[PDB]
This record gives sequence, structure tokens and C-alpha cells, in this order.
Amino acid sequence: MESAIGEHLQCPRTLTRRVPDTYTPPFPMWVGRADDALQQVVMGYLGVQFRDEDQRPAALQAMRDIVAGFDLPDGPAHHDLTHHIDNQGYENLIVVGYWKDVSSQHRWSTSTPIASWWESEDRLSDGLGFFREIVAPRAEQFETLYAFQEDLPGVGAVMDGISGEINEHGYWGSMRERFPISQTDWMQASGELRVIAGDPAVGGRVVVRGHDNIALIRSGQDWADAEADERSLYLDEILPTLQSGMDFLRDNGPAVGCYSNRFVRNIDIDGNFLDLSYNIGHWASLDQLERWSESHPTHLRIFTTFFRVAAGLSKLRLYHEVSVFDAADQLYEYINCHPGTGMLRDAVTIAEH
Amino acid sequence: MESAIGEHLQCPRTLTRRVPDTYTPPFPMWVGRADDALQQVVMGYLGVQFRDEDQRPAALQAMRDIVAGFDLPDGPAHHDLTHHIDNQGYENLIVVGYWKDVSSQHRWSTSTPIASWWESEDRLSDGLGFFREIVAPRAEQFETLYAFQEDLPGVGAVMDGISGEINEHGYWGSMRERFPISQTDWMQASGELRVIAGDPAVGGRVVVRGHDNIALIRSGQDWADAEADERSLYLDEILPTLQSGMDFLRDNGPAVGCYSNRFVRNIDIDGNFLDLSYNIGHWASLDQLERWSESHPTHLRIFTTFFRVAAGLSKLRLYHEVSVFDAADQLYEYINCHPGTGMLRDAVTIAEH
Ligand code: HEM
Ligand code: HEM
Ligand SMILES: [Mg+2]
Repeated sequence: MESAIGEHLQCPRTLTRRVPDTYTPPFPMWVGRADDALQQVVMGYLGVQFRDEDQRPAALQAMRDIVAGFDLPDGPAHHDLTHHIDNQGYENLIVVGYWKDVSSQHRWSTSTPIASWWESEDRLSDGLGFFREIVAPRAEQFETLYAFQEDLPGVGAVMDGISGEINEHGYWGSMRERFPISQTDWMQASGELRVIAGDPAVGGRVVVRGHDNIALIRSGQDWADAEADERSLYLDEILPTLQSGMDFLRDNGPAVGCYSNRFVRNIDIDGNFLDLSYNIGHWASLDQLERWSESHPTHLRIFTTFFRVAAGLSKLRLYHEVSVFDAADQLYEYINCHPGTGMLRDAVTIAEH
Repeated sequence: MESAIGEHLQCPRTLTRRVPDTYTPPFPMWVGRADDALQQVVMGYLGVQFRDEDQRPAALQAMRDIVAGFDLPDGPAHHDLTHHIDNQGYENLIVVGYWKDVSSQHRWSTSTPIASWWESEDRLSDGLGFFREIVAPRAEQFETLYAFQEDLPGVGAVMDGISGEINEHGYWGSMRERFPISQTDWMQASGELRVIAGDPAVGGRVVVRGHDNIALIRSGQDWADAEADERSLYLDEILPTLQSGMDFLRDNGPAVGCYSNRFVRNIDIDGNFLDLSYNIGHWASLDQLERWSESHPTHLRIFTTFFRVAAGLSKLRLYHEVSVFDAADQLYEYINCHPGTGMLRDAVTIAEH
């Protein structure tokens, strides 16, 4: 069988898998493929936050301004738009951009139209919240998994194509093994999520730095092309269990090591909902993510519910991408967001250390 | 933290764990310890089988004869007695003995009073079924896990003591990592479960040989010391899930790679029930046992229910022992047993391979 790890990323092992090499997965799954040109990507989650209805026009315009900047030289190779309401009752529009290299994203961010917009006094006077959560995993530091082969969302869209059926899935610990770095590295978390400028409690501009091997999961659901009975199966049987799990991570984050949990629905440029959704989850460690997925009743309920109704599925599209990052390859910037936004909730404040 | 692997069995690794060094389990568990003298143990399951009520006195007396043989030189260091009814309606009394070394068990088994009884033509004429399922893992080939510290049942009873709190538990795959041989070996199954003498379809004396890395789990429950409120919790909430899982494995064995599944209840010498039970499960591979425990809805139901009710438990005792063996260290012998008994069911006959 094909391996989840790209040919060019395969190397002499020092760390080994948890299954013997006779292992054969019980069902087909696929991963994104890319050659050695794709060395390190940039995932940039750009947000607009508001709570009052009268702020919606301004927020939607801000989102449109951000998307317009994505067309400029060195804009991202791919992007999508989402909406969610957080546990403080704030609406959040997030545009996620994927760049195929670090220098392009840097040239983009430092260009006049983009840099003057982000540094503008308008950002403090708009009354909206703004954030940028920008992470740059190397090709060895992310893994994908798709229950389909065509039209890959997320990071898959900036990769070169699709694999054949892969071996490293269908057992807990398989996510870890799909990370090419797992051949060598434990991806052990160390350090603190830290405020380096400002104060969350006062608002204004706040900058947060990450620590070694923060993990980010984007796990998605696409039911747009499903027919009547299958859509009914996702909506009636699968989603309530998924919602319960998302609610748990959103409201019990510190207890399990989840810095931020967002359950988001795709939108068009006008804010209308599309039949695609995903979790955006930031974790204190890959291993804390492993433990929750494999042993918390919430994901296990999702897991067993899936296999119970799996026979009636065919058009539903389920996938995830998971990334870990060097300490230095992350920045989380906030402007006028509430103190529980993203990395602001759990970051250690400047006095605190 | 202490390791589940005895100090004298720790060696340079070719195979690694699935958790980083920082891993700390969320609840305490302990393992049996034995010093460098213990090199290989013997687990001898000696059974008496019958279905007619008029056979019960002879069956219980045969069980007493077996227990009496344990008082002879080189008898086992520990034993216990159990009862179950199999899916063919036969009652099975099983006396399990544990020996601290292979040679002592061999000396006992070949001694005149023991060998003459097993080889007697009276075993054919008794009308009862008899069986000996005797397996001998090296110290590097078995692991134990106890959710308690005192009065170890099973193989723990013949070990030297109890460990402190251990690191290698609380995640799927931890069982494998508690096997000292996992440091260097995949414990990959190979070969066939083979009839080597006799014919299961004709009855009489049948002899079955195991293959490399068959796995045997004894997973036990002891509620004898629990008070009323906890007794009800186990019997009403936990036991039904366990029963469901055991029935599944008993009746769908070939589908999941479980050669033989028994859910047995401890009894005293007179056949009266005790409030201790355990699974005796023989598996085609350790990894099939891994797959079932971690991903089959039956054990996941057991596992999720346990953590749901865990707060109401304190005196309930849960544990397991899991072993793998070379082909040569397994002997499965049957006298007038029905053809679904233990390893008779799935064994390949002389010309089938
Ligand atoms: C309806 C939605 C979901 C379904 C049906 C589902 C189902 C599953 C399945 C079947 C697997 C095993 C995949 C394989 O290896 O073949 C899996 C793995 C995993 N899922 Fe989910 N999941 C869902 C949503 C989520 C979400 C929102 C998260 C975010 C925390 C999540 C986290 C994980 C992780 C971390 C793994 C990897 C476990 C490992 O390989 O060690 N899942 N999921
Ligand atoms: C009411 C009875 C049972 C309960 C409450 C239960 C619960 C659990 C728990 C909590 C664990 C995790 C232990 C740890 O690592 O800390 C576990 C592991 C395991 N259980 Fe069960 N269990 C029960 C019965 C059984 C039975 C009868 C079997 C027979 C196949 C079984 C097979 C396994 C295996 C093979 C593992 C190891 C998983 C691994 O580390 O990869 N369990 N069980
Ligand atoms: Mg590193």
C-alpha cells in the first residue's frame, strides 16, 4: 500500500509505528500529495469580530476588504470564508488563506495595502475586533486525511494532488504516523503561550506568541452534494454528536489542553451559509489532541455514531488537516477583541511571568 | 515515573512508544513486579466439560481431583476455579494454575499421579469432557495492569510484588508498551492454529498446536468487597455492557480474530459462585485484540460507561494480564469435548494446510 508520507519525505527511521507492517486499514482513505517544491506552508486565519447587529454591514465590508487583498501580488494560493458565534455571543468572520511558501506571505503582509490596513488607526476606531492567527508548518509538520479523492479543501487545495489509498489510518496513533516528522521527532510541547505586547483585559492591540509544538486541527464536514436521505443522516445522526463535542471543547478547553475551539460554517462573500463546516482547534500539544479524540466520550460518541450510520453514506465529505509548529513559526495578533478570543484566553500575561 | 517494564528487562530500543516522555496518565495504575529469577511462567487452564445434570457430581469430583493434584510436589504456586456455560450449552469448570518456572510444571505434569490420570482410558469412558490449555510466556512476553495494589489475582499472585504508579497506561497502544519485548519485537503473528493429532469431528483425544504470537487475555472483575451502592453500579451499569461485549466475542470470534472467548465466574471447591469473574480470550494476534478493544463499539461502550460511572466506584477491582507465546510454548489438548471447545473450533485439520 501507498504511505501517507510523501516519497521525498521518507527517511531512515528512529521512531517507529505502533502497528506491525502487515497492517491493512478497514476502509479507504486518501492524503494530499506534493513534491519537494512545497517545503513550508503558511496558514493565515484572518478574523473580524462583532456583537451588535448594527456592526454587521461594517464587519462584512471588512471581510470583503480582506478578500480583495487576497487577489494582490503574493496573495494566498487558496482561501475560504467562515462564520461562527463564540461562547461570549460574538460573531466571527474568518478568512483562511493558504500560501505555498513563507516568503510570498511575508511579501504580501509587508506590502503597503496590507500593512497600512493592519497598522491603521481605523482598526482601533472601527469598533470591530480584528485578528490574525498566522502559522507556518513545514511539509514534514502537517498531515491530511480525506474520505474522498477530488476537490481537496483547506491545505489540500495548495498541494499537487491526491494519493492512492493509504496504509496509516484506522487506528488511534495513525494521525501521528501520517506526520512525516514522526519518523524522527516526538513533537513534544515545551514553552508557554505568552503575551508579548499589550494586555487582553484592556483590549486594543495584543500580540501573543506560541510555544513549541502547538497543534492545529482543521476537521471538516461537507454535505453540499449529498442527496435527501444522506443529508438527513448527517444532520440528524452525526451533527448533534459533533455539536456536543465542539461545545465541550469550546467550554472545557483548559481542562483538556485546547487553547481555542471554533466550530465554523462556510459562507459566501455576502455572508450566506454554504453546506460546508469545520472545527478550527488550537491545542497545547498534539498528544493532548490524541487523548481527547481517542478517550473522551464526546469524540468516541462521534466515532461510534459514524460507523453505525456509515452504510448510508456515499456523498458526504469528511476530512482533516493537522499541523504542529516550531515556537518561532507562529503569531497571534489581536485588535479590540474580547479577552476570550483565540489565543487570548489562555496566554500568560506580561506580569504573570 | 516508574515503568511497567521491570528494570532488568529494560534494553536499548529498536522500537519506540507512541507517547512523548512528558506523558502522565490521568489515573493511577499498577503492575506486578518480579526480579531477575523469573524467566518464564506457565499458565495451565485445566477444564472439565459436561451438559447433562446427571454428570454434575462426577464433573465437580473431577475438578476436586485436579485441585488435589496441585498439592503434589511441583504443583502450581497459585490457582483459582471458575464456571461458565458456553454457546453450545455445555458447562465448563476450569481450574487455572500458575507456575513460576517451566521445568517445575513439566515435572508435575509428567509425574506418575498426574500423567497416569490424564493418559487413562478412563478419561475416554467418563463421558465428561476434559481439556488442558497450557501456555508458557517468557518474562518479556506478558504484561499486567491492576487498578489496585493489594492481593493480586492471576499471574500477579506468583510474581514478587507490586510496582509504584506506572507510566505506560491510559492510551490505546499502552498494553503493547507494557510488554518488555515491545522494545525490540513487533509480536507479529505467524503460522497456523493446527490440529496435530486426532479429529475434532470424531471426538476422543485431539491435540492442537498454537502458532507464534497468539495472544491470551485474562481480564477480570472483582466486586466481592464493594458496598450495596457500588455493587448495584457494577451489576446494573457496567455488567450489561461487559456481557454484551463478551457475547459478541463468543459468537463473532472468526470475524475479529478471537479463537476462543470465555466469560467465567469464580467458584469455590463445591461449585458455589464467588463475586469475581474474568474473560479468558485467545486471539489470532495481539493487534487484532488491539483493534477490537480500541475501535469496536462493544469495548468502547464498556470503556465509555466505566468513565461515566467511575465516580461511584471505589472498592471494585479491575485488572488484566495479557500474554503472547511462541508456537512451542502452547499446548491445547482435548478429550471428548464438543468441536467448538476452545481452540478446537478454528484449528486447521491435517490435510487443510
Ligand atoms: C462528524 C465529524 C467527525 C467524524 C465522523 C469523525 C470520525 C473520525 C474517524 C472515523 C477517525 C479515524 C480516521 C482514520 O484513521 O481512518 C477520526 C480521527 C480523528 N479525529 Fe475525528 N471525526 C469527526 C470530527 C472531528 C473533530 C471536530 C475533531 C477535532 C478535535 C476530530 C479529531 C480527530 C483526531 C485528532 C483524529 C486522529 C486520531 C488518531 O489517528 O490518533 N474529529 N475521526
Ligand atoms: C467491565 C470490564 C472492563 C472495563 C471497565 C474496561 C475498561 C478498560 C479501560 C479503562 C482500559 C484502559 C486501561 C489503561 O490503559 O489505563 C482498558 C483497556 C483494555 N481493555 Fe478493557 N475493560 C473491561 C473489560 C475488558 C475485557 C473483558 C477485555 C477482553 C478483550 C478488554 C480488553 C482490553 C484491552 C486489550 C485493553 C488495552 C488497550 C490498549 O492499551 O491498547 N477489556 N479497558
Ligand atoms: Mg522541534
